[PDB]
Amino acid sequence: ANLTEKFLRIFARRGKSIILAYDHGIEHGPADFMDNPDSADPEYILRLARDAGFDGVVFQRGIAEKYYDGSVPLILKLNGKTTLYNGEPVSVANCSVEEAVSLGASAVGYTIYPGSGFEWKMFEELARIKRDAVKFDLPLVVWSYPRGGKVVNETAPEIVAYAARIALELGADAMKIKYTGDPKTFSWAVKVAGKVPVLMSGGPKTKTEEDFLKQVEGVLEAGALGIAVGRNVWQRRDALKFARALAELVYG
Amino acid sequence: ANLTEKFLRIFARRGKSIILAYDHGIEHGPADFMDNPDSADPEYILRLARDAGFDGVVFQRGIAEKYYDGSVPLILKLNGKTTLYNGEPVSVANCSVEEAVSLGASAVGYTIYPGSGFEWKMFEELARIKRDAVKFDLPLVVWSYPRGGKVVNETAPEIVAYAARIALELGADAMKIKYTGDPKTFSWAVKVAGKVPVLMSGGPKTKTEEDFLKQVEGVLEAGALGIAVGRNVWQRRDALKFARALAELVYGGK
Amino acid sequence: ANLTEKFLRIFARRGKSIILAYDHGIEHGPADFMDNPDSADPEYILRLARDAGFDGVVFQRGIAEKYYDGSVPLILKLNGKTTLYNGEPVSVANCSVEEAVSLGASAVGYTIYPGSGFEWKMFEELARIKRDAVKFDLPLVVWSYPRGGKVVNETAPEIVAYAARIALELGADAMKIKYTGDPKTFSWAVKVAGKVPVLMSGGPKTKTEEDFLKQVEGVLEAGALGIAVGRNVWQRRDALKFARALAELVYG
Amino acid sequence: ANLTEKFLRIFARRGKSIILAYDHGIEHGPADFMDNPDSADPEYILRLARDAGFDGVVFQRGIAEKYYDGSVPLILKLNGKTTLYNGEPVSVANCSVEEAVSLGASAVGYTIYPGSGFEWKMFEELARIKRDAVKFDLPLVVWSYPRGGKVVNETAPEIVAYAARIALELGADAMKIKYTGDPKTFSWAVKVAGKVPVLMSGGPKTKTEEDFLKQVEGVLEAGALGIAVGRNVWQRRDALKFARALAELVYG
Amino acid sequence: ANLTEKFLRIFARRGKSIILAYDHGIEHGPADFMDNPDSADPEYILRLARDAGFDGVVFQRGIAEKYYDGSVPLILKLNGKTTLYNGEPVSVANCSVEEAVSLGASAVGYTIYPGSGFEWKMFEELARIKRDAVKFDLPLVVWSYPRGGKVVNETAPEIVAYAARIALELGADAMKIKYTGDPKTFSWAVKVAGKVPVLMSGGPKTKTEEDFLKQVEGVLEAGALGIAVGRNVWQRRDALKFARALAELVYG
Repeated sequence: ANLTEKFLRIFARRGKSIILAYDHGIEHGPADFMDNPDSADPEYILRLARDAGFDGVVFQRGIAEKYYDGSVPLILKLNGKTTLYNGEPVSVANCSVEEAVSLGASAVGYTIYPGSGFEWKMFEELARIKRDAVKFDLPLVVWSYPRGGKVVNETAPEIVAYAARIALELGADAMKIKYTGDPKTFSWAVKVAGKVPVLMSGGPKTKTEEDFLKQVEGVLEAGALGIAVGRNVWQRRDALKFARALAELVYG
Repeated sequence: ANLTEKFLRIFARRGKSIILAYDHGIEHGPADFMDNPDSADPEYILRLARDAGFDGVVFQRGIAEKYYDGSVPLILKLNGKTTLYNGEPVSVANCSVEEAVSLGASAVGYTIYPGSGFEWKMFEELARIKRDAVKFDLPLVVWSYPRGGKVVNETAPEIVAYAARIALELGADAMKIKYTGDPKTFSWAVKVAGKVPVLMSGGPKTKTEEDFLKQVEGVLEAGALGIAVGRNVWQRRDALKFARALAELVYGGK
Repeated sequence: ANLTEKFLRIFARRGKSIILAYDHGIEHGPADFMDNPDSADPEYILRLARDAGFDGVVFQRGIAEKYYDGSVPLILKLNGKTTLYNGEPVSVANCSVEEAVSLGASAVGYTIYPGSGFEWKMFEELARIKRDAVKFDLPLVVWSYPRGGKVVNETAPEIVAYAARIALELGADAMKIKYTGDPKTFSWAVKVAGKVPVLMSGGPKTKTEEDFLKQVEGVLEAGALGIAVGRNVWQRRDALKFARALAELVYG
Repeated sequence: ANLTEKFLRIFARRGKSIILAYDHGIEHGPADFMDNPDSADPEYILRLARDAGFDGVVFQRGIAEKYYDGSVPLILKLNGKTTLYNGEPVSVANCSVEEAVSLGASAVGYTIYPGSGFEWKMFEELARIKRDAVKFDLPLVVWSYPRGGKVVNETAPEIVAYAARIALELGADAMKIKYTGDPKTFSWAVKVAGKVPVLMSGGPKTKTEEDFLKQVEGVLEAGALGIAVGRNVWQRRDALKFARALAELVYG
Repeated sequence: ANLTEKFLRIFARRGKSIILAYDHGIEHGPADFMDNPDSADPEYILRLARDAGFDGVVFQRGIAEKYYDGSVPLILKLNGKTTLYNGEPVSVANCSVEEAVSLGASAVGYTIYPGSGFEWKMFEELARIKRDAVKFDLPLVVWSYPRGGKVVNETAPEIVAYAARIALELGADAMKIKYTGDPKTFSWAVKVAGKVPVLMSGGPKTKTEEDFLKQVEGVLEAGALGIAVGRNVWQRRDALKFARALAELVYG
């Protein structure tokens, strides 16, 4: 019945949460995998998530189908788009909740781009996916990324706050949003999200491992549930060491 | 069978009606919530509606799902769009009548933008929602907001009158429209709406509490069923006192 | 089985037909109602149609649902658009044949705009509606109004003729088209309609009552089944009187 | 099972075929009916087809529904557009295979415009119609008319050849294409069509009847199954004479 | 259950694979068939595939339906577009997995154009097709061709790599991508494809047969499963002899 609660049981048993994000292959393509070549291998990602004690991984259906082994809770990211694309931002489902269920997913993921000239297309589709999520008792995790239209600065405190509120209004049981850069403004985003837990979208690799930790601590001060981190772990050679330190910070 | 009657029974037992609108989170975003921070909390809105003696609240499905507790009749607002959006005005359903039913809604809401380059998209979708509203015996409340195309002044008396008529034509069992600024032109809108009750869309916060009371006054003079108010209540620090003021005005009782 | 015959039996028992059109509330808005304020009231329209001895009324579903009382045969106009709209002409269904049936309609109506950039959109939807009309045994009345694309003069004899032929080709059991201004060219439109009866679209209120009556005689001379009249009746203060004059002319 | 064979059995019992095309009322409008006024009457067209010994007629659903009497095999042309239209060429179905079946059709017809900015819309819809044609055991006749995009000269030999091949690729059981003007290049179009029989699209009424009869002779020797002729028969005052001379030539 | 394995069993019994591609009739049209006229005949293609000992053929549904005889495993290419088309690249299904099954296909094929302004349209459709492929136990082969948007050089190593990764992400069980021109960059594409086998898209006729075989060599060094070759076999007057050479090289 309560899907936020189901999400928390599964992805935040310790009261905070670290998700290893891995939809990069479609969203950005494989170029970033070159810094740490093993990252192109989804098997490595599963081992990495498990060895670091993380709460979950995010796979596109193709990766889930060919590689998922049940060893770490899965969020199946249902839509995806490429950076090669030049239109108004849009990302459509390449899979379904029902198929995610049969692949052993514990939750489903969907990106919206509020403000886009295609914002309606994603809301329309989200309606079906939200309905399916409830039907299959799978928490819906919304990546809420305002982009297009009037959006100029994506990390502006008013834009991140709008992102968080939109996700709540649309039925998200958990959400993933960009960091504002400082914990005071980010906590307003966290507040307007209400009962719905907020994960920080990790983003591009930071100059040092130190800068990222400082961000993560900011996020926690603000009251977020934790982080959904991709590049900033698996793009690094010392992925597991750095992952473990992310664990110590977030969990203890 | 008669859904306007069902709406009136539920949302206007006293013969007039106040609805506490709260779809703002999606439509405008959370910035407005800063003036009175508790307004960001839907639990506060439910208490506020109940404590003021209001007839209902309007929630988007997400808020309804996570917060609705059955303590005040609910209109589930089915579609929503953002102000970040720049195209021809369009607002698509993010939920369904069937789901609204299971969330305890007593009515459903839907916005149309007559005149928009996308007007057909909303009419197309309203056809399905209207059919579902009848099927689930849930009154359909239409927010009728002419915008785009030839519309320049939204509160023009001819535009508000068109808005009211369009809602009636398309099957609204109750409607919500912008005020013209004066009761004589607004009553023409109310007249062309015929059997379908008209609620005034509250709008942006007025310089003073009494500016808004004067508007409501005129709205009642015109023969409207009442008001769907959002900001002008919950953006104020003294939301209950002022809500209670509106309640004295609208339910009168002389 | 034969829907044109069903239409004639219901809407033309006297061998000719007058329909009181009342979809104007959506199409043009309520400004026209100001000349004769009672016309804003659909109850007045029903009384007017009945007292004049007319054959039917045309309502949008909202008006049918709230006001229709079975006292005059109903054509439920399925689609509608506004004059506030600025794009390529398009009008989509806001209701269905199945619902019209349950509201006591005796026929359904649908506008197409041949030549529009959106002509395909209406043809696509007409396919579904025509199929439904046959299924529910409800005659389909097609308002055939070439507009957009290459159309410059809507009352041009070649354009009205095309309009009439398109309606026949697409499955209309009865049609409504604009008058050419003279009975010679209008009778070519009537001729290309073949077995499908043609009603004249009444149009904007004429300078004098006699101007209109003379158009109606032209229409009848050309072999049309009659008129679908709106404003030219209900926009006048003497609606019933003038309606009764129209009845004497058309029914004989 | 084999629909090309069923087509040949019904529309080419003599081993060649003449189809009397009559979708012109929607495609071009009724202006061409003026040269020979009876041609506006579908009843005349059925008599004409039968009296000339032709194999079939092509009707839009409206004309089929109101006029078809089972006296000559029918190809129900499913889609139609107008010349008033100005956008990228598109023609959508205004009817269905299932309804065609119930109207006594022996085959169904569908136009595609390869190259059009809307080419995808027609291929999408063709998929459904092809599936339906197989399901109802009704041969699919594809009018293949490259238009829009890069197409400048429609009767260019490479364009007509492309048109033929596309029809074969998409599932046509018989096809209708424009003549190149000479039997050498037209027989390459016929060759790339493979097992799928090719009918020449008749086109605008030729200056002189011999001008048409020659096209016919070149089409036949190029190895086409025959002709789908409209205006070049029914626009003529000597309609039945020419049709009977067209027959003697096609059937040998 | 495992569709990649089913694909390998059927199309790569020898551990490597040669597919004879023949969707060109729609994609490019019949002009290329002129160099070796027998190539226009699908019967010749089947004979050619079989006599060369190849693993399969790719047909569009129309060709499969009229010509497929079960003599060589079939991949039914579900979507197709023309070169006459000028818009943002898009190719929609003209057929279905269910129909492919009944035509004796052993796999289904679908093209995506990542980067296109219409990329979402194909991802949307791929979702349905992928689901159908799993349901009917037919391996999905994805032609992954970045085009439109930001794509300028299609054979750029980063673009081909992205192509490969997207195919994996979306659920491809085997994929077909363009060669980079050198085996070092092509093997990065092969690596990011992970468990999903990669076939080289053959492409346009090479200046010399030698140039083609050295590209094939490259492809094999890079660790690809083999080649999907069309024009480079069947456009050659000595098709069979050269095909029998391609065999020798690929299978050892």
